[PDB]
Amino acid sequence: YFQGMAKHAILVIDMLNDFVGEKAPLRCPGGETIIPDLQKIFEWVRGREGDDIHLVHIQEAHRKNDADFRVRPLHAVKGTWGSDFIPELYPQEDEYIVQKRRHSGFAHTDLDLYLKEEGIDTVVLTGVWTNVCVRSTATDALANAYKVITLSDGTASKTEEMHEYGLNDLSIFTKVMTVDQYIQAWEN
Amino acid sequence: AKHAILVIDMLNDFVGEKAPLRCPGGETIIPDLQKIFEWVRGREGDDIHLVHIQEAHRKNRVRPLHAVKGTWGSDFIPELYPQEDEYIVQKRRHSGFAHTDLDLYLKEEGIDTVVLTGVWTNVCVRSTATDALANAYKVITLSDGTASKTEEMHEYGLNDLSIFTKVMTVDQYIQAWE
Amino acid sequence: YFQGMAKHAILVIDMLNDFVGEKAPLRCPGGETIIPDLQKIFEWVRGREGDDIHLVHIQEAHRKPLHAVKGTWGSDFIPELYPQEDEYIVQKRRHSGFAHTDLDLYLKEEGIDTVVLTGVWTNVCVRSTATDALANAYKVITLSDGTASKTEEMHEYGLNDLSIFTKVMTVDQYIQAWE
Ligand SMILES: [N+]
Ligand SMILES: [N+]
Ligand SMILES: [N+]
Ligand code: NA
Ligand code: NA
Repeated sequence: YFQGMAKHAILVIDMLNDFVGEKAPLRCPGGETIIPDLQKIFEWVRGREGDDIHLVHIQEAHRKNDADFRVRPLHAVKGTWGSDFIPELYPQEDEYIVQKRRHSGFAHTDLDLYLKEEGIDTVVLTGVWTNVCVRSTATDALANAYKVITLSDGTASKTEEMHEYGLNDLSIFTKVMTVDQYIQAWEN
Repeated sequence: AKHAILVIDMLNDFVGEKAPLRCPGGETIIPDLQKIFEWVRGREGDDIHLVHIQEAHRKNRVRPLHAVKGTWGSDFIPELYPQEDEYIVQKRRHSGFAHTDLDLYLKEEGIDTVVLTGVWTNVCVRSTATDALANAYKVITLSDGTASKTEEMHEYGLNDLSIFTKVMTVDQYIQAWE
Repeated sequence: YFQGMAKHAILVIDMLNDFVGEKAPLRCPGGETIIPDLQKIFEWVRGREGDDIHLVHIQEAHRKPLHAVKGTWGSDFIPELYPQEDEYIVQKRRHSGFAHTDLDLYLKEEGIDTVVLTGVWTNVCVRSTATDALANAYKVITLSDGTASKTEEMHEYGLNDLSIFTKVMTVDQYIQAWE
């Protein structure tokens, strides 16, 4: 996990205008709570010498569909504000961005390809919701022969109950650790 | 309307008293699945297919946490054994879809809905369900057709599945085909 | 193929500024020759009542050996064949329109059973898309005068390979079959 020529990708899953924040139209209540921890990890990674760690930003970007009775769908639509990353956790110029239309960051995307190209062996999961899109991305990373780390305080769900049971499922096949621990692990 | 019922990991390694990697829930559902098998097998026409999915890892001081290809542990339990017309998929990862020909079979057969049974609810069943949806299938989860290591896992497992899946009992599903 | 329940997608492969035109930096000489036929097809489809046929536009969009980088002018579709508002656009980083993209899903969602191929190069990116479409159990039509390659000889042998696994037709023939 940490030694050797280990190369890691931190995936940030759906920290978007639609979902995150008190005023969010599609608000996931858990998300606001993880922002400072995420900011902290962003700063640390950006600070770091070299690139043994990559930040990858994943956004739900559903296709615009005019053939719908409601004024807006209950998901983030591509090209909109809601789809866009929150200013607090906005991507920086060199950072890869992935758009997805299904739960997993992998599904029908170029994430696996990015990961292969960059020689990445471990994915580390952050974002919302821990029990849905986060877990799905993890399952998929595992299925694609990546190692997986879930950051327990880097993830959140609609409810604290969901988050905890999500962590439980994640613990079965991923390594679960806090943000501080992950950082300390690299300090070695 | 055409359906595929996916039966996931009802295998020697996993189900039964003497299974080495016992999932206790699996024994509980066997009668329900048996019901489903007979009903489908006896049904008129091919509106519903039975697809059997078996974990089959590669061989070879490693913790034996998975069913291995060609071993007894990998094989289906007799109670729920496949009949010759029924498609079988071996998988090396959690999902029935991952690195498999499952999607192609569903496309081939013009199946538009998948119905989920087997074990574990929150793991391999969930993963298969997520992939089906990702591939634009409609998804049904059979609540008394699925099980997990613990009842709590199953229960929260259903909770997640209910988010993007239609959850119903076995009788309701059969009943709904009338 | 044109039978009643059929829904079709026409895939337009790589008709981009970098590739098409006398002065394109990565010119494929063939590409300029098919522009009028494709325009005829675009007009016809856009014209048609109903939703039996979709136009899907596919662009190479490599990330930052000369190739078309995403977000550049060169990567953009030529004006002659520019996408209209409701027409799906797929960006790719490898030869096939399928590979690491959301094309299959789009096709799945819309209930399309057949893909019809256009664009360049016949023997490279077009063929690969065609091969993947078949692999994903779509029927495939190739349009012989709706496709082109760097050289005529390449185009011809590409059509030959394509004839092995696809139904090859002219643009006019394809339009007629829907009438
Ligand atoms: N979508
Ligand atoms: N395996
Ligand atoms: N690329
Ligand atoms: Na999953
Ligand atoms: Na090919």
